[PDB]
Amino acid sequence: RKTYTLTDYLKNTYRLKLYSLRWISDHEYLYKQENNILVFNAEYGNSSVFLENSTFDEFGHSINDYSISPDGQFILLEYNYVKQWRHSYTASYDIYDLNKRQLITEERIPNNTQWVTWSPVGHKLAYVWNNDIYVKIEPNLPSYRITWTGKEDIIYNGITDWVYEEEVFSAYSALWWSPNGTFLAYAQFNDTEVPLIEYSFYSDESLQYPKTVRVPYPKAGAVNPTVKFFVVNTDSLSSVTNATSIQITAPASMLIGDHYLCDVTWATQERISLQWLRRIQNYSVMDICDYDESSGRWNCLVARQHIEMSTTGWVGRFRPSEPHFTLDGNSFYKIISNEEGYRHICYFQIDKKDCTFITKGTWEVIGIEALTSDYLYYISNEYKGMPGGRNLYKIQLSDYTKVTCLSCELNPERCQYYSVSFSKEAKYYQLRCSGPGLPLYTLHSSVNDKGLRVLEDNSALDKMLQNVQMPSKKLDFIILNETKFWYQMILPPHFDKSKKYPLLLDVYAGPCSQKADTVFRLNWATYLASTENIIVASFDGRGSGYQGDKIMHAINRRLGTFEVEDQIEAARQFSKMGFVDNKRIAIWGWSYGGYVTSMVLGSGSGVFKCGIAVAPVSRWEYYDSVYTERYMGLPTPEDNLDHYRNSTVMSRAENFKQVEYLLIHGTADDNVHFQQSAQISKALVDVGVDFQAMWYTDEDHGIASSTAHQHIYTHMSHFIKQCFSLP
Amino acid sequence: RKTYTLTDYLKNTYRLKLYSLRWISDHEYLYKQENNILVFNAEYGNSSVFLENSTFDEFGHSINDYSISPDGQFILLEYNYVKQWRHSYTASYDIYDLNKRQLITEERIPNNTQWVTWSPVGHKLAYVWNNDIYVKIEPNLPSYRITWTGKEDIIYNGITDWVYEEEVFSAYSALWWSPNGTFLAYAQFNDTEVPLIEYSFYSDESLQYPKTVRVPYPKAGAVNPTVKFFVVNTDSLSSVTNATSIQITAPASMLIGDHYLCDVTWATQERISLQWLRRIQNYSVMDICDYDESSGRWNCLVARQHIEMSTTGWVGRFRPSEPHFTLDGNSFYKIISNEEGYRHICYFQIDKKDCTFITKGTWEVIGIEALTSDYLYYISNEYKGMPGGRNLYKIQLSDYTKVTCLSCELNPERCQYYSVSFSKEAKYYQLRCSGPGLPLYTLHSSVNDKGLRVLEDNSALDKMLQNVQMPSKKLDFIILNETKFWYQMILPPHFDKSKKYPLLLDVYAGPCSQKADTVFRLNWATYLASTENIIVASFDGRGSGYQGDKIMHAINRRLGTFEVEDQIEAARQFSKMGFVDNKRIAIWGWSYGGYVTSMVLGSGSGVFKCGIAVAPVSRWEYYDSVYTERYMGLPTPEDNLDHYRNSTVMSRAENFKQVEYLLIHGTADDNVHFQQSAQISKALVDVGVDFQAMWYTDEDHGIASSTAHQHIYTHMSHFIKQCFSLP
Ligand SMILES: *[C@@H]1O[C@H](CO)[C@@H](O[C@@H]2O[C@H](CO)[C@@H](O)[C@H](O)[C@H]2NC(C)=O)[C@H](O)[C@H]1NC(C)=O
Ligand SMILES: *[C@@H]1O[C@H](CO)[C@@H](O[C@@H]2O[C@H](CO)[C@@H](O)[C@H](O)[C@H]2NC(C)=O)[C@H](O)[C@H]1NC(C)=O
Ligand SMILES: Cc1ccc(-c2c(CN)c(CC(C)C)nc(C)c2C(=O)O)cc1
Ligand SMILES: Cc1ccc(-c2c(CN)c(CC(C)C)nc(C)c2C(=O)O)cc1
Ligand SMILES: *[C@@H]1O[C@H](CO)[C@@H](O)[C@H](O)[C@H]1NC(C)=O
Ligand SMILES: *[C@@H]1O[C@H](CO)[C@@H](O)[C@H](O)[C@H]1NC(C)=O
Ligand SMILES: *[C@@H]1O[C@H](CO)[C@@H](O)[C@H](O)[C@H]1NC(C)=O
Ligand SMILES: *[C@@H]1O[C@H](CO)[C@@H](O)[C@H](O)[C@H]1NC(C)=O
Repeated sequence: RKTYTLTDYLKNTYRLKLYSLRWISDHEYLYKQENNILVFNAEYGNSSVFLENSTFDEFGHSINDYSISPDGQFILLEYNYVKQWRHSYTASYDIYDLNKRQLITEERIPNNTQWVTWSPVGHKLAYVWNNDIYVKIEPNLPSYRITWTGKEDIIYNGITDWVYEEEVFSAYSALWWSPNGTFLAYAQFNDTEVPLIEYSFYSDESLQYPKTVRVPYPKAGAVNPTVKFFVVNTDSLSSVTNATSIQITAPASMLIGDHYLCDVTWATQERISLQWLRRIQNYSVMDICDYDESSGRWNCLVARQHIEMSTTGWVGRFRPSEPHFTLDGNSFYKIISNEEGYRHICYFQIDKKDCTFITKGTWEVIGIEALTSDYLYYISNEYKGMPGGRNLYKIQLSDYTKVTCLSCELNPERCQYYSVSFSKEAKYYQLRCSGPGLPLYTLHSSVNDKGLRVLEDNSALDKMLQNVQMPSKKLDFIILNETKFWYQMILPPHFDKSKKYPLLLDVYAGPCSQKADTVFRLNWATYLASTENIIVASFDGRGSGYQGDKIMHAINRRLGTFEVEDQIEAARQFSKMGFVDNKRIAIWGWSYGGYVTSMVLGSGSGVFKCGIAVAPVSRWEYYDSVYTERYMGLPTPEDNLDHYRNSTVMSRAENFKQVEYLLIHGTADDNVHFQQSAQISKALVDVGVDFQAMWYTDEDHGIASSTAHQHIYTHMSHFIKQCFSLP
Repeated sequence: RKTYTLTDYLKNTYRLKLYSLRWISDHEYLYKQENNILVFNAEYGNSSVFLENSTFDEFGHSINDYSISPDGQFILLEYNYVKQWRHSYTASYDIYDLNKRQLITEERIPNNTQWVTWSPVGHKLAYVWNNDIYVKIEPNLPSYRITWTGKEDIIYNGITDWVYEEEVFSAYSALWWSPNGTFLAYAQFNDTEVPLIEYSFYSDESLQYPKTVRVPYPKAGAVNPTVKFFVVNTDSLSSVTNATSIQITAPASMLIGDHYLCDVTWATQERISLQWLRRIQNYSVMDICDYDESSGRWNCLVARQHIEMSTTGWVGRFRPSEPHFTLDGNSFYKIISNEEGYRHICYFQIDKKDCTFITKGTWEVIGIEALTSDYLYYISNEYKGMPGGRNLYKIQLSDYTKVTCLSCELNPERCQYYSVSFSKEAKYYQLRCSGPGLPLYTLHSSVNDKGLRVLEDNSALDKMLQNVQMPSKKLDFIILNETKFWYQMILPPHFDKSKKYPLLLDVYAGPCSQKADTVFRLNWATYLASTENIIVASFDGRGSGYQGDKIMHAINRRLGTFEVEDQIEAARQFSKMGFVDNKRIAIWGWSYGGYVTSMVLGSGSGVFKCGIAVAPVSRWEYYDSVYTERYMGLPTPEDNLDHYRNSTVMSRAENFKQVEYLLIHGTADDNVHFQQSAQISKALVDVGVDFQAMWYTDEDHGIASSTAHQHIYTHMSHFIKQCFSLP
């Protein structure tokens, strides 16, 4: 009879089995068994082996990822993985012919390649190297040289810079092929005047002098990257003339000032859609641009432009959403907030100024997952009115009121969080279920939506978790000015409502965040509840997502206000329930959570004994322009400087005398710079408040190193245990 | 009923009075009584007015410092002080005609000036601005520019670079006037190929992007600054034809490569002495150079050369000793290591190389303080064979056996640590007594060694310390391996040795250090004994100074060995004394003391429960060449690399699992770089040992900001109380 220990969490004793497959046709997907990678047939299942691992063991180098070509002829191996930022990395690449049975040696892909992608059909390659774009019409051929202007830290061709990577595209890649892989669309970013963030990287103890890393990084109000857009034709590449890309200029109302490229989506072989966002991110335009054969140019007609804007806030959850065109390319679906401020699927005609909505209600559509000619498939939180649940729906295109829930009723107790993966023409789908019970992976046919087999139900984990004393998750709401607000609690085993438990408040609370859901987790909180008998709770107040614009846009231009006040009020609500020890309530968070934590601790509320802030923001002038300005506008006297000034944690320094505070930050944090914490510490020293700090040499925003990760949770555990007088 | 508290220490409740005087001649001096400046006399006794704050009230700026021309016709005012390194700073200056107290309005000295000085007689002015040397013959006349090669962070004319400032000269100036003010000697430094240490500077929270500070700084082994030495004739300075500076080169045996200028000392109006130290600091040379009148040149004869070398260690305490010259210039005295390790005064004939010792015995002369044609005055630790005492000895130059202690018998019980300040021809002298009693300042006639008067006796401070329960101070020795090793103890008031006290070991242990002496102090240790009833102890083990080369050279090429061992053995010996709590012994230290504390905590000896390291060295390769190499040699396969690698705190990480460790470091430490501590924390993370940490944003090696100084000492108090379970 024993608990889920810290060493359990940290060491990964109770492992969570996944089921990762890559569709490659309408009928088949690839998946790993004994490392020997196989292929399954969705119809019956004569799942014969595809690529035995007695192939690449004494190939010479460590395999990291691979990529099968669409036509199925060439596996693209990947080694020398060297991570950059959250998405970016560099690596070495070699190709392996299946039909010739061997690996290619001439016209090899350079070391230090920045990104690689196959065409969507066939086997063409496109790769970025040294900031320039290259294309290989055949793997064994010499590449064609698409761009000549790439320059380390200044001109990026076909890859994003820091801020486009982290904030706009969530990808290092910036190449998009057309469907039949004829045209290659790419973006080029210019960082010329984007000031640099500089910081030290101490490296191995063998490095005598520290290295100063320098990254183009626009802090709020700074000069932003500019952006241009190009399309080249890959079927007519010459070796005796430089291939000439065609520029598609942003629409007029974008060129009038600073703007971003926020979406690229091909609709047909000869039609592409670009979405642009103004720097003041409440106005955005979609351009449909058609290819003209008799000139070789692209034409975005004025009348095909669609405008999406917001008077209450910004546009989209984080950016405008992506269109989903019909086969013929004359219409699209995309999620937009309606008149009521709730996000729903709207159906657009290229020619018309106005769309008709095909979903509605006090819930939101999370995403469009597949569009056939008979049915639209989407994910929502409609079921049981739980904004923290996810389910698969299909809309009958011939009568959109006829909607079906595919996943709702499959396993009601076990499963209320779902995501889907469709076959190439959506004839089959894999259903992934992430809680409340053990995760569950299942396969299904689109014909009857009949369940075919269980892929992975984590019975392995179940069978050995039975004799661990597990905490229960409770998920509920409280009320506030006639509005529902949701929370979750990880409750210790044998929870007794007549005992006063100490309480940790797990906060993130950034705009569109959601901490109160039905996902099952084995994390630090599990340890605190299982081992230490600490109620760890999380709460979604104002600014939180997936419940409508009224709640989401409540912190518009006013960060460090309602989302902070609301965490404090949540605590008062939790004391008022009488199973909480008033004398032992704490708060912690990472990233935006670190900022809210810090603001709550400096609030003078008196509700919180102590807290921990990991890589927090300290004032918004220190964070990147694209995120920050979305919610804060510009930091100038003409826009929002006053509130930038009023929302710093530094200005609350004196009130840290009222709490025990632990501040942790990594030194190699490229994202929220160590600066932010340096300024916190300095302000606390200046008003004479005592507190604890911990820096993590060379660690980044996730402090993800194995040893660093273990060290930090061990440090926070000790701090909380001593904060709560735990033995 | 009350004790000396942490606030008493931080807010300076009980101040030590000083009698800081400066001699203007051989009869009179100055003193800051009130804050108005007064002239004083010792001749007939009287003392009149001279200056005040309202002489320079409507001035505007607050005066940081002043300086009278030797003749007393001019006063130089120092304001706009901006500190740089340990001695270097920049400032703005104004000159008054001290006769008329009116400012010299035109041809003013430039802002941002890096050093300024009067000639030894008359009123000549030499200053350095933008790394170039300037001379003002009459304060209202235009300057003459001496050098034209000054370039920031690259060529330094008349001022030191980082390492010459910290380690060689302990000064910013590299300018030296001749006794009558005709010649201005100076040094030029070239840091062209010297690598930069780089680190972030965060500044006020207004600074959106942190600043990167770049300092030329040779770590152990790196390329060093080169040097040149010049003299220029400040009388024949024209106005139409650039000044020509005569170069005195280093002797041959130095130019074989990599050497330093470590002493510059004039002998007459036309004779100057230079001392050069090979980069391997066990071989030094002295060159004596005569000005050739029918040439304008300086000639240094090979016969006149003398050589200071050491077969068992380096030469000097931290540098070759300075020479004091008899009036004719044909004779000089300088302290060197005698035949059997002890440091004593040697008498030199300029022409021949066989010197002869005027003192001997198992004690050391600390410094030669005054020279007349009659006697020679010096300070030493002979009295009662106490390494940690200082007294003033006078030796008869005609008969070396007839020596007299001028300070020994004055106040035996109160006063065992003297320093002296002579008048410009040694007819009068001040005695500073720094302990063991309350400091006492007394003026004497040297002509008959009669005590004239008590200047300051600290009877004010004596008065209030009777209302306070003050700690006692024990100074004694222990015999280890038939050798006397000295220690000091700060013992709680009402100390009773049938109790078991917790004991903090206060450590520095650096080469030639002394933490065991007769000096009275009011510091953190005073509070710990007085209030927290903690014994604070220090111990001078192998490597400490002022007890003979045997003891001091004991760790040559062997940092992190015997000085680490001996601190551990000190604790054992203290616990074996029977009034220490074995379960509660802590260790702490700053800078080199930080390094030792850490090595001791890493040693696995099990004696220490916990410890604090502040700005420690973590491995010797990171620290500056001049200091490190002297003790370690080069970190190369053919010299002493093995020991460099054997003596890092990183390698001892595993052993910190036995102790509570607090590691503190300022992020703007130009001296001991944050790196060193970043490598400590990373090592400890990587083996998985928990520890406390604290950075100080923008503090240097001193962590000397008012607020930070308060913050750190408060933080360290909490750590020690808690480690000791003090309530
Ligand atoms: C990247 O953008 C910069 C502007 O920030 C461009 O640099 C300018 O180039 C024009 C050429 O007409 C010059 O007149 C300017 O002097 C340049 N400005 C600066 C500040 O350098 C540059 O054209 C862009 N680079 C590319 C290849 O698109
Ligand atoms: C400082 O020293 C550097 C060498 O470390 C000197 O630089 C050289 O100067 C010569 C003569 O002008 C050049 O031809 C070399 O190419 C330079 N080498 C390097 C590495 O820069 C410099 O001249 C010195 N300055 C002074 C005033 O002494
Ligand atoms: C101050 C701060 C710092 C980081 C983030 C963040 C962002 C945005 N940079 C994004 C990209 C979004 C597109 C999801 N992801 C994550 C996981 C995080 C996060 O680690 O929380 C948000 C705020
Ligand atoms: C690792 C380290 C760091 C600094 C020092 C130091 C030195 C030498 N740089 C000197 C210059 C000497 C002439 C005394 N002074 C002092 C006060 C200190 C010190 O702060 O203790 C010695 C070792
Ligand atoms: C890449 O690196 C490997 C090993 O360093 C080398 O053999 C290969 O030729 C390189 N390829 C290219 C094209 O740079
Ligand atoms: C393509 O353009 C680059 C840069 O303008 C030029 O140097 C090169 O000659 C061109 N390539 C060929 C082979 O035509
Ligand atoms: C020093 O600088 C200030 C401010 O720029 C200026 O007004 C003053 O005249 C300067 N003084 C000298 C000595 O040049
Ligand atoms: C002195 O020499 C410098 C630098 O070599 C030169 O620029 C200048 O012309 C000379 N100055 C005068 C005042 O003659």
